[PDB]
Parts: sequence; structure tokens; C-alpha cells
Amino acid sequence: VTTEILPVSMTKTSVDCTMYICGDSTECSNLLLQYGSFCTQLNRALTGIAVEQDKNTQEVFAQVKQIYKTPPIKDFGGFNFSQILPDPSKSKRSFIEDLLFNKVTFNGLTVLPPLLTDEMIAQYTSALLAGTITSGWTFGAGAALQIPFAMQMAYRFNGIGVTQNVLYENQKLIANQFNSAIGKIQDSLSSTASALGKLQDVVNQNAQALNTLVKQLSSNFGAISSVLNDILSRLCPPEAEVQIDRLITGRLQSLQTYVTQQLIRAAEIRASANLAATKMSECVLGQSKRVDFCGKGYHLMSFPQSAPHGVVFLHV
Amino acid sequence: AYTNSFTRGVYYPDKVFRSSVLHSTQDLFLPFFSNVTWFHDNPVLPFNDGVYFASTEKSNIIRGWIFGTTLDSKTQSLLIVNNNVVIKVCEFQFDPFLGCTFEYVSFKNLREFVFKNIDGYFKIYSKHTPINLVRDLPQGFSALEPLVDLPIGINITRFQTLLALHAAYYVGYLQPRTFLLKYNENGTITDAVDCALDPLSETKCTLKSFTVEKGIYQTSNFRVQPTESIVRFPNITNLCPFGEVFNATRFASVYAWNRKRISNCVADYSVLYNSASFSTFKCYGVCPTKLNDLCFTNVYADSFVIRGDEVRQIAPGQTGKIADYNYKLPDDFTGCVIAWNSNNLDSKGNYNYLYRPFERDILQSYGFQPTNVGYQPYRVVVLSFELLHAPATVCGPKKSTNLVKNKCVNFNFNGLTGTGVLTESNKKFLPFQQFGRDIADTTDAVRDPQTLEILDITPCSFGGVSVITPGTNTSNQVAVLYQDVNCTEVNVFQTRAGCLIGAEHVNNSYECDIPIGAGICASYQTSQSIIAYTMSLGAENSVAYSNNSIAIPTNFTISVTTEILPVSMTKTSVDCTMYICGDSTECSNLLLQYGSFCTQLNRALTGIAVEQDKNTQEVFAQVKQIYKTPPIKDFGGFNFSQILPDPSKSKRSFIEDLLFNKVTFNGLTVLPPLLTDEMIAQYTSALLAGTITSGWTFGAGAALQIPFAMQMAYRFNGIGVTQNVLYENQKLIANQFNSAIGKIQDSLSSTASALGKLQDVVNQNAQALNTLVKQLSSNFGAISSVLNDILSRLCPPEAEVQIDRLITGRLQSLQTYVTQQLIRAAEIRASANLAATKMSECVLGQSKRVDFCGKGYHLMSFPQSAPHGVVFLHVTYVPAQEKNFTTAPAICHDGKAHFPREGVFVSNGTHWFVTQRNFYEPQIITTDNTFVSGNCDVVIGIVNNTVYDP
Amino acid sequence: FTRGVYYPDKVFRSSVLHSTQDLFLPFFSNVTWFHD
Amino acid sequence: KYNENGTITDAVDCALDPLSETKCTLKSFTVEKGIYQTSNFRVQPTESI
Ligand SMILES: *[C@@H]1O[C@H](CO)[C@@H](O[C@@H]2O[C@H](CO)[C@@H](O)[C@H](O)[C@H]2NC(C)=O)[C@H](O)[C@H]1NC(C)=O
Ligand SMILES: *[C@@H]1O[C@H](CO)[C@@H](O[C@@H]2O[C@H](CO)[C@@H](O)[C@H](O)[C@H]2NC(C)=O)[C@H](O)[C@H]1NC(C)=O
Ligand SMILES: *[C@@H]1O[C@H](CO)[C@@H](O[C@@H]2O[C@H](CO)[C@@H](O)[C@H](O)[C@H]2NC(C)=O)[C@H](O)[C@H]1NC(C)=O
Ligand SMILES: *[C@@H]1O[C@H](CO)[C@@H](O[C@@H]2O[C@H](CO)[C@@H](O)[C@H](O)[C@H]2NC(C)=O)[C@H](O)[C@H]1NC(C)=O
Ligand SMILES: *[C@@H]1O[C@H](CO)[C@@H](O[C@@H]2O[C@H](CO)[C@@H](O)[C@H](O)[C@H]2NC(C)=O)[C@H](O)[C@H]1NC(C)=O
Ligand SMILES: *[C@@H]1O[C@H](CO)[C@@H](O)[C@H](O)[C@H]1NC(C)=O
Ligand SMILES: *[C@@H]1O[C@H](CO)[C@@H](O)[C@H](O)[C@H]1NC(C)=O
Ligand SMILES: *[C@@H]1O[C@H](CO)[C@@H](O)[C@H](O)[C@H]1NC(C)=O
Ligand SMILES: *[C@@H]1O[C@H](CO)[C@@H](O)[C@H](O)[C@H]1NC(C)=O
Ligand SMILES: *[C@@H]1O[C@H](CO)[C@@H](O)[C@H](O)[C@H]1NC(C)=O
Ligand SMILES: *[C@@H]1O[C@H](CO)[C@@H](O)[C@H](O)[C@H]1NC(C)=O
Ligand SMILES: *[C@@H]1O[C@H](CO)[C@@H](O)[C@H](O)[C@H]1NC(C)=O
Ligand SMILES: *[C@@H]1O[C@H](CO)[C@@H](O)[C@H](O)[C@H]1NC(C)=O
Ligand SMILES: *[C@@H]1O[C@H](CO)[C@@H](O)[C@H](O)[C@H]1NC(C)=O
Ligand SMILES: *[C@@H]1O[C@H](CO)[C@@H](O)[C@H](O)[C@H]1NC(C)=O
Ligand SMILES: *[C@@H]1O[C@H](CO)[C@@H](O)[C@H](O)[C@H]1NC(C)=O
Ligand SMILES: *[C@@H]1O[C@H](CO)[C@@H](O)[C@H](O)[C@H]1NC(C)=O
Repeated sequence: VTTEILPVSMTKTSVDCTMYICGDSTECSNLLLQYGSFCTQLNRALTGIAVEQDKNTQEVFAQVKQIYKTPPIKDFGGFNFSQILPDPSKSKRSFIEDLLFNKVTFNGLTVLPPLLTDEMIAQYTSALLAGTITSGWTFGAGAALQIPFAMQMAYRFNGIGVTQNVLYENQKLIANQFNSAIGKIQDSLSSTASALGKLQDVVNQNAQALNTLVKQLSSNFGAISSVLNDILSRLCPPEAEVQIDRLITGRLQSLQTYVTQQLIRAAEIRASANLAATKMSECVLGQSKRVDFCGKGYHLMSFPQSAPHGVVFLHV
Repeated sequence: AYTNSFTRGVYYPDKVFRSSVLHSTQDLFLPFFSNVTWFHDNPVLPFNDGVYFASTEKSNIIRGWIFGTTLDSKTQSLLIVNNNVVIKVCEFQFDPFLGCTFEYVSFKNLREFVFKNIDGYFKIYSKHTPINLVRDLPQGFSALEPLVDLPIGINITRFQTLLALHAAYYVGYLQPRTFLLKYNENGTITDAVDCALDPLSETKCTLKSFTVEKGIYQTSNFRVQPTESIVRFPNITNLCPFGEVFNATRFASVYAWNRKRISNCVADYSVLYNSASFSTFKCYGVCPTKLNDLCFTNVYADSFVIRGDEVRQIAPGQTGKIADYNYKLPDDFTGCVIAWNSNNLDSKGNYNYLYRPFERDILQSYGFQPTNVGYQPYRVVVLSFELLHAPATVCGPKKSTNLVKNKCVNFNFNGLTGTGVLTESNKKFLPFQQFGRDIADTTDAVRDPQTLEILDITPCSFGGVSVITPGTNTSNQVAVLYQDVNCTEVNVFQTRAGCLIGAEHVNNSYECDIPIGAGICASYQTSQSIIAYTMSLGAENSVAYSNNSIAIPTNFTISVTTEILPVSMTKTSVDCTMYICGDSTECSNLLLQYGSFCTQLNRALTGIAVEQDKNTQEVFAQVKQIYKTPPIKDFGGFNFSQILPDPSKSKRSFIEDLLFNKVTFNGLTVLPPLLTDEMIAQYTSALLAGTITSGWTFGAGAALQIPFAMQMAYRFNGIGVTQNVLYENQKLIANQFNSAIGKIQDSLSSTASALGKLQDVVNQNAQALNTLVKQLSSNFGAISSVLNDILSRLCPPEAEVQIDRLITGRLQSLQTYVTQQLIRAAEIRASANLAATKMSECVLGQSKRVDFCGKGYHLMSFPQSAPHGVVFLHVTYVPAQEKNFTTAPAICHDGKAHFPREGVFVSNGTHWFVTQRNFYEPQIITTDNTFVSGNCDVVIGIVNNTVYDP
Repeated sequence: FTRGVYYPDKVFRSSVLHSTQDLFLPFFSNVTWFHD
Repeated sequence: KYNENGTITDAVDCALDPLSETKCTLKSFTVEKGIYQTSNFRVQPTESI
């Protein structure tokens, strides 16, 4: 059992260009208007990215038509899934998902919430997992048709060129190797923070971009002072306007730089989300024949787990 | 008495002809639906910042107005009479009724006027229209045209009307509001939106349209305003000894100048400013008018005598006999230099004055005589002002006020101003620290000027405002969301996304329509209103899992679904020279000073345009030859006439015609594609004809004919369904297919939104071009956006400056446009690559990739062309009906364990059969259906049966 | 050692790393020792 | 480095050594494992001509 981690989304930021450039200052606001629609363009660009983030989330997780649940009596032929299934005592996340969630962590700048909360994402992964365990590949193709788990595995074994009698003759061994492999996943995830570095890197990059954008407010850009109020309380309107224009140009340029980088980064996230969505359909809902697509070795099955700003796949 | 002004009080903002356009302007207009005072009676009324006047007439009762400040002949006053329009501005004596630097001589009637007084000009707009109404003002809209503009220079504060005594009138006031005005084809303003009237009007102005589509928009911001001003300075009553310097008995020599420190006092700088005894008063630090609103850490008075011609050297950035050897100021000097003539004071000659940053270099004398201007002595005092952040001791003559805590105020602490809430801090400032600073260099905290306490400054509450609405095609009702605020601070529904007001909160969940955030969506439902709810994630459905039960489908359907992908975008191109300097050599010569920026812009756009043809070819040109169907079409009952080309038409298919009916001078142009719609149709025709008559072989190599029914048998085996199923049910399968295609047509012909993915690309690119053109109207700090207006009015020295401002702004706009086009193109390229992949894997073959070629088990696909993209029709096999069978992993015969070669074992309650997984079709269990491996003591769940041996 | 550092200005700051250039004593430089 | 009470409690001399140079470049008194591009080697003139 191996773990594959992919980013799905990034923080939905939004910036108020007027408050950023001319916070509570009418005198410069009236000059900002002389630059036309630059603020309109900045707002539309950021809004488009924020909307895209919910689209990316849905493409990856909302691939199930119905919310499926496992039976009250769990008998899967010796296969223990209790560490990947939801824990009723908890946001009802699984034990492993709780581990994943513990590893990744006034200037006109705000942050908007996602449409789907962690609770809703967990319900989708729960349905996908419950569906896979009790109906195999059929819940993807159409109706969820119940099948004994051991027989589901026999199908999956034939798919890799191994006659089904091998599974049944060695069923006890196979179930034990599987159960041990899951325990190994927990030991790694609970102790190795770097395991989820791919998701943490996204968080860190976006945090740096926002901090940099704010720090730029302290720059003079040739002005006598970075503070508009200090200019206005000291210089008369003929001279003042000059000092203000220097600050407007520098601050407007800083916003444009920020937005451009967010659009480029968003493209990277979109590509990752598209890959994750592909894997959900080809690794979880079915069985893949594509080499090294769903992990190293001959693919049998996969199980999704949610993570902050992304998805984690356990490939068997 | 008052009435409703409705939409009256709008006038043409200027004298420029416009047509078919929405124009945004800010001016003094009467706010929509405000109340106006109703008169029936000639009182004196306030004029305020401008007056809207309206009246209804029947018998010429209302005949004039008086405008002034006292209206009693003691001041300048404007009298207007209409008996012939007569205007006079004499100081007239006026209960007046109608029974100079300027003079002019020339209910059934509604007379409307706008009176505003700006920079000495009394501007009058008016409109007269016929009416048939006694009770009140008629409702309706008409813009008022400018009629008179009087260059009077008279202050107006109050006004009075004049009636004829042998008609009601209304008075409102104008406000600096923003309006979006709509000009029709004939250049008449026919409608208008008051951007401050309500949240829907606010949305309309934001979107620059009088129509708003369904959805949620971010349109404005909530901002708390200050309620009072707080002014704080040290409670010091000492006055600064400036007289001791400026009225000093004697000044020092410049080689040995004096330096007096001014501190611990109140500095009235209006005395030195207003005094007429000075020859010059030049400030380099701050502006004199503001100087008295500041407080300094110290002021130093440098006192000395120099010769008249040397006075020009007492400044920052100077060199010279004094500036370099006797007295120098730093280039960043902050303060004021004051000097005056001493020819009648120090001159005698007077040889006590000698000559050789702030250095006292402790040599020749000058003989100053009363008969010597440039050779006369001058007394100079330099006042050096320190504005560094430190405890201040020299404050201007400004009275303090009491300080108010935990309120939003406009504050001033020793000259430091801002808006915010003042609270008690826990910051331990050092004895020499007066202020603190945040990361943005804003003030974090301040020590009070009178009390040794530290206050924190927190900006007043604010947040984004979003408007949630069904489209204006259905309803003008809106709900408003205040982002990240408490409902107790701003139907009221508190969500994690903000405070939602106007939407009813309901318990029922539904499919999400207009998303708000944090699990909450809104919609318009029944009578109708906006509601909010937690979104449903889908229906709940448990699975009847057990270790001995399998569900096997007994029937199936054929489903056809549509997948739409963008392939290309418009191949635009921009001429940077024409865009920036259209027909202007004078600025073109300056554009050259920026190097290769134009070359880079041209190459970037050209590269994208070329890519667009590449994308098209990768998707459609995947066929080696152009294939055609036979004149006799017999595909075993399968009707393809709606996807094949129609010979009577660009020979497009019926469905392609539907797809094509749903998607729609400034140096900007558009280039055509290499492959026209006719050529794309030929490629899709060949691909379709190839697939139908040769299946998967035309892709792999040669097109090898195969009967269609046999092609389908192959495709069925590929999904785990034995070919006999196809043949036995061939009539059913063909009928399900034919019906599915008809359904596709019914949807595409009626649902325009079906092709939204292609329309979105078109809309985004159109917006980018329109935005780029609109930027040409911006001044970017210039006196005018028009180069010709600059060149016809300003000389070359000055002009070049105005031009550079426009070049920078216009060049920046082009760079912004190109960057966005390159980013969007990358998205289109990725889509085209996906479409090309699907063509090869879904159309030329058969896919085994789940949900790649539609939901269900893929059988075949057919391409159709569309504007700027490709549409795929995916044909899939979907299980329809199912039954509960008892199962087992193996069967015991002679102790041997029998396993199926294909399929599963099923029990109908009395007998065991073996059947294929994807279709119930029970077979007798025989030695030709099963194989033996291992035995009954190994397999878990093995059951006893009898296996037949032929 | 690390002696010769002073507050560059008179502004209150907290919980921050602030970059400044001024005339400071270089770290671990040698200083003349007098006893004279 | 200013602490919670606004007192300078520590400092980095950006010209002392390559680690201090890295700390200043990264605006932190802690440096993570890896390779950083922090400055430039430049030969100075020795005389005027
Ligand atoms: C599935 O594996 C888990 C291991 O996480 C088993 O849970 C343990 O059960 C033992 C015996 O009751 C307890 O002493 C441990 O404390 C449990 N571990 C945890 C983390 O709670 C669980 O019983 C196994 N289930 C099946 C059906 O095999
Ligand atoms: C195949 O390999 C597995 C281990 O992966 C063998 O199973 C182990 O056998 C040892 C005894 O030698 C036991 O102590 C372990 O507990 C078993 N592991 C598990 C998971 O059961 C298995 O016997 C090998 N099979 C063959 C034919 O060699
Ligand atoms: C126009 O005249 C009015 C008086 O009719 C001026 O307003 C007065 O200003 C003084 C000085 O602040 C106040 O004490 C009075 O109470 C004001 N009177 C009224 C009725 O407001 C007004 O300032 C003049 N306009 C200009 C530009 O000077
Ligand atoms: C394939 O389907 C089309 C339906 O679009 C059939 O065309 C219809 O034929 C009937 C009988 O002649 C006419 O009354 C309808 O007006 C036709 N519809 C249209 C849109 O023209 C076509 O005959 C079918 N072909 C085969 C071989 O089944
Ligand atoms: C499988 O389902 C199909 C429908 O999808 C059944 O075919 C229909 O049968 C009804 C009679 O009950 C007819 O009125 C319809 O016109 C038929 N539809 C078509 C397209 O022919 C079919 O009989 C079912 N097969 C089984 C074994 O139940
Ligand atoms: C209006 O008054 C003027 C005063 O000069 C007079 O000449 C004119 O005839 C009058 N017109 C009417 C209609 O009363
Ligand atoms: C413009 O005026 C013409 C009359 O010359 C009229 O027929 C047309 O309808 C008017 N257009 C609009 C938009 O009012
Ligand atoms: C200097 O004396 C004159 C009277 O001659 C007075 O008007 C002026 O205000 C005095 N200057 C100062 C700074 O007090
Ligand atoms: C303000 O006035 C009080 C007396 O009420 C005095 O004790 C205090 O020192 C004064 N503050 C300053 C800065 O002079
Ligand atoms: C918009 O209004 C028109 C009536 O002019 C109606 O025909 C159309 O169906 C409406 N659009 C929608 C999406 O309801
Ligand atoms: C609003 O304030 C109350 C306290 O009166 C608090 O319980 C509630 O959580 C707050 N809601 C939000 C969105 O801040
Ligand atoms: C939902 O139902 C509960 C009663 O079970 C009630 O208390 C609550 O107010 C209802 N909420 C809404 C939005 O109707
Ligand atoms: C199988 O049995 C379960 C339990 O009685 C029932 O809910 C389910 O609908 C049955 N399925 C079929 C196909 O008969
Ligand atoms: C099982 O199938 C056989 C063969 O058609 C039939 O005779 C028998 O009655 C069926 N059993 C049940 C319970 O329907
Ligand atoms: C199937 O489950 C039942 C109920 O727990 C049990 O009695 C039976 O032995 C199980 N059979 C197999 C093969 O696991
Ligand atoms: C199958 O039959 C054998 C006798 O030959 C018996 O020992 C065994 O228990 C039976 N198995 C089942 C599941 O009934
Ligand atoms: C700040 O001062 C308080 C004493 O008022 C002390 O307890 C705290 O530890 C100090 N904080 C730091 C970072 O030195």
C-alpha cells in the first residue's frame, strides 16, 4: 500500500484595490480614477480564480451520485478497513484523515471560505469508499450492485493475470498482508510531517505572496513618505499630488504583480486537480491497466482520503 | 407637505454628443426617490449646495426667483423674472411679489430647473413639458438641458421665489452622487441609474449594465464613518520667542552665525507668514497653510547677515561663496528661510559684517552703505524644523478637545492624523518613543500628548458587500451579504461566509444554485422570495451487503451523452504604434525611447495566433483520408442520419447546425483561422464515416469494411457482454440508440446553456478587447487623453510631458492585455490536448478508462464540430434492472473445488447456475464452464453441487 | 563580541525583524584596550 | 530582533560571515536545510587611472 498526495485547491483570496492604495483617503482616490479600469481587471481576475477553486474541489470529490454507507455488520473476508472508514465519535473523519489534517497548517486583503466545508468533503470520500468496498466498480458505471468482498478481489486478481483460485487459497495471507500494510501507513503519517510537504508547499507559497504584498505598502517609491496621511498633513495640494502619484503607481504595480503570479499558480493547481480527478475515476471507481499510474506494481484497488487543500490516495 | 421626487433632477452633464452608450458620471444631481418640500406662499429657503426646483402651472402665477445671501439689498443678489426672460444682478430692494454687472432682456405646464453655483458661475438647466395633473408632480424621466450660464461671481446661500398675486412648487437639494446614464440611438438620455439608491442599482453601476444576470456579485464595501474629531496637543501656554530673533537688535556675521533653540512653547507661525516686513518667505519642508496644524520636536533659528546677491544661496542643493564656505543647508533641509532688507537698519560704511551642513567655521569684511539692492545687507533667519518621530515640544496654536475611547473618531495627535477607534493598550513604550508602527508602516499605537498613557489604534469596522440576486429577467428582489461581519454589528441569517440579510433561512436542503459559501447556497422559490439553505450533497442510498449475495443485472439501456470542449480562441493582433500614437509622429518618436517593448508584444500575440491553428489540427485532422458513407445506408437498424452531413446544406449535419446556432480603428484587428468551418466539417465527416463503416481499423491502419452489427458485437465483447446478447436483442439496441439521439436534439435545440463552455471563451475574449479600448479614454495624469488636443494646445517643451504620461499608461495597458492572453491561451491549449486525446481514444477506438468517454461502459463515440470547439456524443452501455442471487466462490463435486472460467455462480433457490457478471444469463454448470484447482478443505464458503460431465 | 548596537530610531516596534543600515560596531571586531 | 515588549533582544550582522549573510537574505534568524543564493563576489579597484 502506497500513498500518493495531490493538491486540489488554493486559498480564495480577494483584494480591495481602493482600500489597499488609498485606505480612507479621498484625495488620492480621486486620482486613482484617472487610471481607468485597472481595479476592475484586478477584481475580476481574482474572482475568477476563487470560483475555479470550488470547481476543482467538486471535480475531484463529487464523483458519486449517491451517498453510500457501509453496513452495521462489517465482514469483508478478513480485510480490516476500520482505519480508513469514518469514526462515528468524531466532523466524522477516519483515523488516517485525522492524521493528515494534523500535519498541514486592515490593508484591503481578505480571504473567502470554500463552498464545501471539510465535513462535506468527508461525506464524499466516505461515500466513495463505502461504495467501493460493498459494490466494487459498479457504483461508478451505474447502479451499486452488492458483491461479497472476497469475490470482488477475485475479479481484481483476474485483472492482473492471476487466476482467482490463488486468492481463495491464500485469502488469509492476503488479508493479513493488507491489514499490516495499512498499519504501516499510519506509522509513517503520524511521525513524518514531510510526508504531506506537497500540500504544505502550496500553503507556504500563498502566504509569502500575501506577506510580500503588504510589506510593499511601506515602500516610498520616490515619495517623501509611504504614508498618505503624512503627505496630506504636511504638503499643499499642488505639491502633494505629485507625492501621491508616486505612491499610487508603486502600489498599483504591486497589485498587478501579485495577481499575475496568482493566475500562474492557479494554472498549476488546476492541472493537479485535473490529475486527481482522473485518478479518482480510474484508480478508485475502477481498476487501472496503466503502468505506474495508480502506484508501482499491479493495481488492484485504491481508497481516497481527504486532506487540507487536497486529496490523498492509498493504492493497493 | 412633501412629495416623492421619483426620477426627476437629472441633467446632461456636458455638451458632448453621444449615442447608444452607458456613460458614468459624478455630479450634483437630485438623488432618486428623495423627498422634496411642497409649497402652495413665498418663504425664504436655503440654497445649500445647489437647488432642484420644479413647479406646476396653469395661469402664469410663478414668475421668478431671487438668489443671494441676505436678500435685502445689502448684498450682491441675482434677480430672474419671466413675464420674456429678464435677468439682472443689481442690489435690489425686496413679502416681495410680481403683481448691475450683468443684464439680459429677451395643471397644464411642468417647469423644472437646476440651479448650481460653481466657481463664480450660476449654471441653470431647464425643461418644460405638458402635463395633465393637479394633485402632484407626474412620475417619469427626462433629462434637463443647459440653458443659461451666468458669470456673476456672486455668493448664494438663500433664495426666494416670486409669485403673481391676482400653482404649487417643489424644492429639493442636489448631492455629489454617481449616475450611469443611458443614451439612445438619437443621443437622448432615456434612462438612468442612481448608484446609491439601493443594492440592485449599485450592482447595475458596478457591472456597467442596466440588466443583471443571475448570481452573486461583489459590488462594494461596508465602511463605518467617524462621528467626531479628537484633537490632542500638550497643555502648554508658553509662547515661542520668535520676536527675540526677528526683532533682534543685532544679527551675527555669516562666517560666525548664531543658532538659537526654540522649545517648550506654542508657535504661532501666522505672524511671520502674514508680516509684510519680509522680502521673502520660502518653505522647503511643509506648506505654510498647514504649518500651524503641526507640532515639532524642536525649531532652530539660525541668524546672520549677508549681502543681497547672496540671499539666493540660503537653500538646500546650493553651492557658492556662502553655501560652501560660511553657511550651508543640507539637501534634505526641512523648514523655512525668511529674509528682509536692512538698508535702513544696519547700513551706515558698516564693516562689522564678515564672510570667509550647519557647520560653524570659527576672512574679509563688507562695507554696507545706504547708497549701495544686490549690494545692500539682508537679515536672514533660517528656521529648521524637526519632524522626526519623537516627543514634540513646539506646537502650533491649536486648541485641544477631550479624548473619546471605544468610538470611531477622526483623530489628530501632534499633527498625526487618521481615522480609527482609540482603545487602551498594554504596550510598554520607552521614554523617548511617542508612536509605534505596524508592518505596513501604519500607526499601531500612540502616546497621548497630555496624559502618559498608550492607546491602540484599530481601523473602524469594514467588510466586503455582495449582492445575491435572481436575474432581473425574473425579479428585482435582492439579498445582501456582508462578508466576515457579525449580524449584531452591521430575515437575518448568520453564516460563516458573513451576515446574510433579506434571504429566508429554511431547513430543507436542495441542489446548490447560487453559492454563498461554507455549505450555504441561495435560490428564488415559492409568492416567490430569496431563500438560503445548507446544500445537499446528493440522495442517500445504503447497499445491501452480505457475504453470500450478489446483484446481477437482467436488462440494460443505451445512453448517449454530450461532452463539450473548447479547442481554439480568437486570433487577435494589436498594432502598438497605432494604439498608442495613432497618426501622431510627435509621440511616435518618443515611443522609440522605450526600446523593443512593441516587438515583444507583437511576437507574443503572433505566437498565440499560430498556436490556435495547431490546436485545431491536433483535434480534427486525425484521419489520413477523407472517408464517405455509401449511397445505400444499412447499419442494422441504427439511424445515423442526424449526425451525418446533410447534402442540401457548408454540408453540416443536422445536429451540427443546432450547435452553430447557440454559440455567438484603434489598431486592433482579428485574423481568420487557417481551416474554415467547411474544412472542419469535412474532417468530422471523414472520422464519422470511417468509424461507421470500418470501426477501429481506420485509426490503426487501413479502413477494413465490417458489417455494423458485427462491429457492435466486438464492442460488446469489450465491455464483458457476450456477443449473442447483441444479436438476440439487436432490434431493442438499435431502437434505444435511435431514441437517445432524438433526445440529444431536443436538448440542444432548446437549451442555449448547453454550450456555455464555448460561449464563456467568446465572452472572456470580447471583454478583454473592450477593456483595452476603453483604457484609451483615461488620462493617466495628463491634461487630456487625446494627443491631438495636447499638441494643438501645448508647446513642445510642455507637451512632451503630457505625452509621456499617456504613453506609459497605454503601453502598460497593452502589456496587461498580452499577459492575460498568454495565460488564457495555456488553458485553451490544455483543453485542445484533452480533446485530441479523446478523439483518438473515444472515436478511433474503444476506451477502457473509467468515465473518460462518458458514464457507463463505453461502446463508441461520434464527433461533431462547434464554434471554437468540438462536441462528442458518447454511446455507453448501462445496466438497467437487477436481481438478488445467492452466490458462492466455488463448488464441491468429488471433493474437488470448481471455479468458473468466466462469470460467477448463482443460486435461484433450488439450483446453481453459472453466468456472466454484466448480464444475467444462467448456464448449466459443466466441466466446460469450470476448472478445478485445490479442494473443499481450502476454499472458504465453498458449497456442494453437482457438476455435469458431457 | 556583540556590543555596539543601538536603537536606530525612536519608533516603538514589537515582535518583528527590522532591517536597518547605520554606523554600528561590527560584530567580533577588535577594540583597543586602555588602562593612560 | 524586537521581542514582545519592543526591546531589541538579538541582532544579526549581515557582513560577519556567510551564515549571517544567509539569515539577513531570508529575513529570519533560522535557516533551513538547503542551498541558498545570497550574494555576489565582486572584485574591487585598487587604484585610479
Ligand atoms: C482493525 O484494526 C484495529 C487496529 O487499529 C483493531 O483495533 C484494536 O483492537 C485491540 C483489541 O480489542 C485493542 O486492544 C486496540 O487498542 C485497538 N486499536 C485501536 C487503535 O483502537 C480492530 O479491532 C481491528 N478490527 C478487526 C475486525 O480486525
Ligand atoms: C509467502 O510470503 C509470506 C510472507 O510475506 C509467508 O507468510 C509468512 O510465513 C511465516 C513463516 O515462515 C510466518 O511467520 C508469517 O507470519 C507469515 N506472514 C503472514 C502475513 O502470514 C508465506 O508463507 C509465503 N508462502 C510461501 C509458499 O512461501
Ligand atoms: C456666503 O454667505 C454665507 C452667509 O449668508 C456665508 O456663511 C456664513 O459663514 C460664517 C463664517 O463661518 C458663519 O459664521 C455664518 O453662520 C454662515 N452663515 C450661514 C447662513 O451659513 C458663506 O460662508 C459665504 N460663502 C463663501 C464662499 O464665503
Ligand atoms: C431517421 O430518423 C429521422 C428523424 O429525424 C427520420 O426522418 C423522418 O421521417 C418521417 C417519415 O418519412 C418524416 O415524416 C419526418 O418528417 C422525418 N423527420 C425529419 C426531421 O426529416 C428518418 O426517416 C429515419 N431514417 C431511417 C432509415 O430510419
Ligand atoms: C428491457 O427494457 C426495455 C426498455 O428499455 C424493454 O423494451 C420495451 O418494452 C415495452 C413493453 O413492456 C415496450 O412498450 C417498449 O416499446 C420497449 N422499448 C423498446 C425500445 O423497444 C424490454 O422488453 C426489457 N427486456 C426485458 C427482458 O425485460
Ligand atoms: C415683460 O417686462 C418687460 C419689461 O421691460 C416688458 O417690456 C415686456 O413687454 C413684458 N412682457 C410681458 C408679456 O408682460
Ligand atoms: C430616433 O428618431 C427617429 C425619428 O427621426 C425615430 O423614428 C426613432 O424611433 C428614434 N429612436 C429612438 C431610440 O428613440
Ligand atoms: C517684530 O516686530 C513687529 C513690529 O514692528 C511685529 O509686528 C512682529 O510681529 C514682530 N515679530 C515677531 C516674530 O514677533
Ligand atoms: C496636562 O495637564 C496636567 C494637569 O491637569 C499636567 O499634570 C500634565 O503634565 C500636562 N501634560 C503635559 C504634556 O504638559
Ligand atoms: C426572460 O424573459 C423572457 C420574456 O421577455 C422569457 O421569454 C424568457 O424565457 C426569460 N428567460 C428565462 C431564462 O427565464
Ligand atoms: C457574534 O457575536 C456573538 C456574541 O454576542 C458570538 O457568540 C457569535 O459567535 C458572533 N458571530 C460571528 C460571526 O462573529
Ligand atoms: C429546523 O427545525 C428545528 C426543529 O427541529 C427548529 O428549531 C429550527 O428553527 C428549524 N430551522 C429552520 C431554518 O427552519
Ligand atoms: C436485495 O435485498 C435487499 C434486502 O431485502 C433489498 O433492499 C434490495 O432492494 C434487493 N435488491 C434486489 C435487486 O432485489
Ligand atoms: C430455478 O431454475 C430451474 C430451471 O428453470 C426451475 O425449474 C426452478 O423452479 C427454479 N427455482 C426457483 C426457486 O425459481
Ligand atoms: C457468512 O456470514 C454468516 C453470518 O455471519 C456466517 O454464519 C457464515 O458462516 C458466513 N459464510 C462465509 C463463507 O463467510
Ligand atoms: C459438502 O459435503 C461434504 C460431504 O461430502 C460435507 O462434509 C461438507 O460439510 C459439505 N459442505 C457444506 C458447505 O455443506
Ligand atoms: C515582557 O514583560 C513582562 C513583564 O511585564 C514579562 O513577564 C515578559 O516575559 C516580557 N516578555 C519578553 C519577551 O521579554
